[PDB]
Amino acid sequence: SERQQADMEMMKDRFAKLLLGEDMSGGGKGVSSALALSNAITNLAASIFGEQKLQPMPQDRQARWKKEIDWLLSVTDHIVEFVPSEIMVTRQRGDLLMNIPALRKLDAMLIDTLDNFRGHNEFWYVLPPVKVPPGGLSEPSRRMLYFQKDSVTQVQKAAMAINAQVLSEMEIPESYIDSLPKNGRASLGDSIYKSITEEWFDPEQFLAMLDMSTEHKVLDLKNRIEASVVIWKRKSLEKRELFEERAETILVLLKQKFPGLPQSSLDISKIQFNKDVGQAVLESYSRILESLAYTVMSRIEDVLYTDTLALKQT
Amino acid sequence: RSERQQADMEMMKDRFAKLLLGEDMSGGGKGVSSALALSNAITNLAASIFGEQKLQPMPQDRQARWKKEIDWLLSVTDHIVEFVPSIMVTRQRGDLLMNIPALRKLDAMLIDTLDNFEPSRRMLYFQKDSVTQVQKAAMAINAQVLSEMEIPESYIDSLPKNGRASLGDSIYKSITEEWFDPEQFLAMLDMSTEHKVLDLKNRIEASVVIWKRKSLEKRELFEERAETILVLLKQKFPGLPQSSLDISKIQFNKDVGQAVLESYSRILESLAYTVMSRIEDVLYTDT
Repeated sequence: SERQQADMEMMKDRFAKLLLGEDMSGGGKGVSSALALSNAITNLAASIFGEQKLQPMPQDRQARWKKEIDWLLSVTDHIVEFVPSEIMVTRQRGDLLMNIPALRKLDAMLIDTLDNFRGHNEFWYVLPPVKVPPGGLSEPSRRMLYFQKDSVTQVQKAAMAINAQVLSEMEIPESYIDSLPKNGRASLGDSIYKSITEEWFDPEQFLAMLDMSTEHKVLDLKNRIEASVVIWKRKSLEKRELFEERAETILVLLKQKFPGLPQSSLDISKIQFNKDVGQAVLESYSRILESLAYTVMSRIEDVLYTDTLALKQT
Repeated sequence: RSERQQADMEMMKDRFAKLLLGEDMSGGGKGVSSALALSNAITNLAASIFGEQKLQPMPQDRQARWKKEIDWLLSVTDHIVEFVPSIMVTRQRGDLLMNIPALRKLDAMLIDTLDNFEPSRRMLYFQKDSVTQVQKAAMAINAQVLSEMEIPESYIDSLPKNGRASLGDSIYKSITEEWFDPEQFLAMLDMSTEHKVLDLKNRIEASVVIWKRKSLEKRELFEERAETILVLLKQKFPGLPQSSLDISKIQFNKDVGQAVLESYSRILESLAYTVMSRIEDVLYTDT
């Protein structure tokens, strides 16, 4: 009963913070339910997985993750539209009907991968540098890590696609719009603008000419590009349509080249303003799974690389 | 117990999860505040459990649902908290600390009164007394919480030019009289229908807001007289529906604690009133 009351109280605790909009003073100076849920999902990931060293994830930790995510996603079971079939039947909303199970499957793939850290990990830490045995890893460990890396590579890519898709369906706040420069030229700057409006264009060649050396330089570029697209989409026609398309092409290259880039000013604006509870759960859950899969991928990459140095050293 | 513990955890998740949508099941957040959603859910739970209410015990199955679902609707208030000296401590907010326990008590007395169904007459008399205690105690809490809730701008924008315009010339002339007795005031008016009583309350509550937002001595007297009349109406007509200022405050309130307090106290007042009224029928049918 005590362990039982404690369980009920835990659920009550979680749903109260949500219903309060995070405002524990009571008087709803809080956030919307949609933002509360968005925040809760990202908070839970930070609590379960932390900053992520590659480490064992014991079964009890997998259990907290599973149930707490269950609680947070369960609202989506109640998000409904009516569809013809002659009758009108209630059906889960079309943007969640397959997306939610698709996300839960990526989640399970990720956990199943992290579960394989329960064995003998031959690497250790002293970002903390990772080391492997002087001879390098044993072959069974090397093969496990490659498989694990393949698995999280898959999750990262599928969750990034779901994330990008949901953000594309979320409304742009008037607050973002009023902040926009007057011009695509004004948001890009004169040098970048000239390049993107060139008669002949290769987005790979466009980016090689740029200083992309820091995470902050890339995010800056992304922010200017996204602004210019909003500016152009609201505004020659043939030619506006071309620059828009080239911009969207660069935005797609950035996601591939830089999967761990922070969220853009537009992303954050959409999230803060969004009142749609389904999209909030979609956006936050996909982002969380993409981000964890990316971090795990990179960390495994760190170990396999230093293993490559050791086999050359030995 | 394992499967029985699983079933309740699931049922409670469902109700909570549903409330996050603020009654907008399309999921677009088109939706009401969590405070109003919680207010309504308490209202609709009571109507489902009790409906219109003869004088019998509540079925065991309904008692258990009532208990369970009110436990869950109230639980949010456990987390409404403030910093106070005692060292500093974190404590349940002062308007909830004693009031929520007090209301749960009144709830239990109500259910007990119904459980207890010619010194038939003496029993029945006993029952009216303790349900009368409940009606008045719940009403005091309800009235107190409403006095602490913010008046919406929409209500203010709706207001007449002044207190005379709001009351009508005849009622304004009576309330501003040089001597005044509220009992005698009311005795001259046509109080023969619910709308007539309700329209009076609404007109009087509007004058109070008009006067308070604006001789100073005179307006303060008039305001005070208005208030004594509203106290008399509460006691003469315990079954009176909510005023438009009441309804406006509820629709607009974002405070979760006050929402739960107002709604729970309100359903307990009216439940109490109905059981009182239903006992009065048998006692009159007796006479």
